[PDB]
Amino acid sequence: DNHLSIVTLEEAPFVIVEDIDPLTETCVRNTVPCRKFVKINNSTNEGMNVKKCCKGFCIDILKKLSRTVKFTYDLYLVTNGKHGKKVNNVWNGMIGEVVYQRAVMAVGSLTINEERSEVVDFSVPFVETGISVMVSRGTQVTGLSDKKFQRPHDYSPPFRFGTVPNGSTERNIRNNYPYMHQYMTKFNQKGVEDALVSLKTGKLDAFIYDAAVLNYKAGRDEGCKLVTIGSGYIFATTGYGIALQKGSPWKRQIDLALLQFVGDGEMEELETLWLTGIC
Amino acid sequence: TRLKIVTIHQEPFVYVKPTLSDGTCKEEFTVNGDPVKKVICTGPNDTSPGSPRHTVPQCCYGFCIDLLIKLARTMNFTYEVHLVADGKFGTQERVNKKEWNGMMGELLSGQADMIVAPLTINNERAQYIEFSKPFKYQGLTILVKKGTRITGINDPRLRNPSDKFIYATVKQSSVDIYFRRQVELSTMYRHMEKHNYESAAEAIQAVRDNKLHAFIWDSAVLEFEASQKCDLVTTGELFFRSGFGIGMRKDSPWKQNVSLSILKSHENGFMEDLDKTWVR
Ligand SMILES: Cc1sc2nc(COc3ccc(F)cc3)cc(=O)n2c1[C@@H]1C[C@H]1CO
Ligand SMILES: N[C@@H](CCC(=O)O)C(=O)O
Repeated sequence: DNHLSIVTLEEAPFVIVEDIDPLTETCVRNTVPCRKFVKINNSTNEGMNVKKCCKGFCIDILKKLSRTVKFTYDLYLVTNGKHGKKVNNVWNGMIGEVVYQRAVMAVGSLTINEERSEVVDFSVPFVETGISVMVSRGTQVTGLSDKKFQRPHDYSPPFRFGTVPNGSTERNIRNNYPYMHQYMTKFNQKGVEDALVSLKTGKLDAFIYDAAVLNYKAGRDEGCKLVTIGSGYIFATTGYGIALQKGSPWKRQIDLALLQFVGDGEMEELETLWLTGIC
Repeated sequence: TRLKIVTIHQEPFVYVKPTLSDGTCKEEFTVNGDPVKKVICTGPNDTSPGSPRHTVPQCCYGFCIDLLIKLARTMNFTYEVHLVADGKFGTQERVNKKEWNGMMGELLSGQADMIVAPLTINNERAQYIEFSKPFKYQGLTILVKKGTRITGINDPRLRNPSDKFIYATVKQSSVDIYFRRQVELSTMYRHMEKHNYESAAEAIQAVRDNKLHAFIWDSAVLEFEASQKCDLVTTGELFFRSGFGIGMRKDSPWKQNVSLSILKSHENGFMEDLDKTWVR
């Protein structure tokens, strides 16, 4: 029983989604097959699996795992939410797919946190992450404890900052800074791309989000204008981890293989391949 | 019941001082006016290799001791701390059999129930023990006496050595495991195995006494040492990145709650508080 149902989610450069070849109708080069359930309409539950192609840093990690740990897989893209949120005590997203046994594992830009760890097991971290703050170069903010964030209405006009809600970053803010949280929600960004445009055009002063993605975005920013505060400072340091079901038989070999890739330089090679930038 | 904790001397994660005449620990305070939490930690004094080890109560404090106290309060366990008898972190050495030394050996033999130290998570050790999620991410860097001009890991004095420029690490440590395992570093490993030190403190001292030209070790330790001893500096950034975790036997009934508590401490800023108090 080594053919594994695996869930993922697009988030460049960790997981990038492409249309399947026009001539071949197959996935070529550094890509793997990944399916996405797409609804026929909104008056039906009927839908179809669209054959897509997946690549990126987490996909090269999956390719290495599949080969070392000796398993084959049916990779699919989550459609019920994103990374993972507990809604009315029910987990949706990649976490939910694992919790409710639709996937043996979740591979992607998935943040290890305490509440997720109570319902799934996480492998060893394969990428360092946590929370970073993106700003226009030279913006004077000390960190998450800056009074501009903690007590925003103590400033005229108040500092404008948001996150992409429903992920590990919003959860942390909610749990740690209740005033900052309720204030920020009017600045909720639909995604990273909307947030970068809002920052670049002066509609937002700071963007609080996943450190690994923000470091990537800063390194590729046109004109190197958008930066992370501090020397790429990280609050509540954590990592991306592979989510597995509680008591998973696969965890042991996945942890050892990941640590093997770390020690070998294989992990450093993927970082050079997918995560380095000009800034 | 009462967990046996093993640790190692390693500033600034674990400071080790003699007790006062009455067997208590000197009352100290941070510049922040807060009391320094100290624990009695038994261990040998005469560190001479191949010599008898006379165990005496000593005083233990630091990043890892504050971390132990938090874990013990959260999970509601009592404990007793001792310093690793051979003064080593731990490697698997060939005897037909293979054996773990240092804290690794003590954990596997039952002399300790938990390792609470700057213990590097690597494949070799994870094969035999349970590591918690990391409490610190750091890496490897090189320590030199100010005025020594090395570029880093790719310097010709390191890659193509001679007895003119002596470089080393700590014996029976994860850094030793790292250089031995990676064939690309065998030239370095062969030079290092002729000059490796018993402890990080002896190696840091040897760099000061111009007896060691470069010390390859943990950045969390070397950067703290550079910031305190202005005559020593690190060269370059990190050439490898590694994390520290809590060590337990694979059967430990504390392993899930240890990781959950470490995640809780990272998420609520407790771990960052410890970093500010002891490191930055
Ligand atoms: C590779 C990476 S990336 C990476 N990032 C971190 C950063 O800190 C944490 C802390 C808690 C957590 F839940 C996840 C990460 C630690 C670490 O050790 N690593 C690692 C080595 C391999 C893993 C060993 O634990
Ligand atoms: N990586 C995050 C998503 C982005 C964020 O919330 O920072 C997660 O797994 O929830």
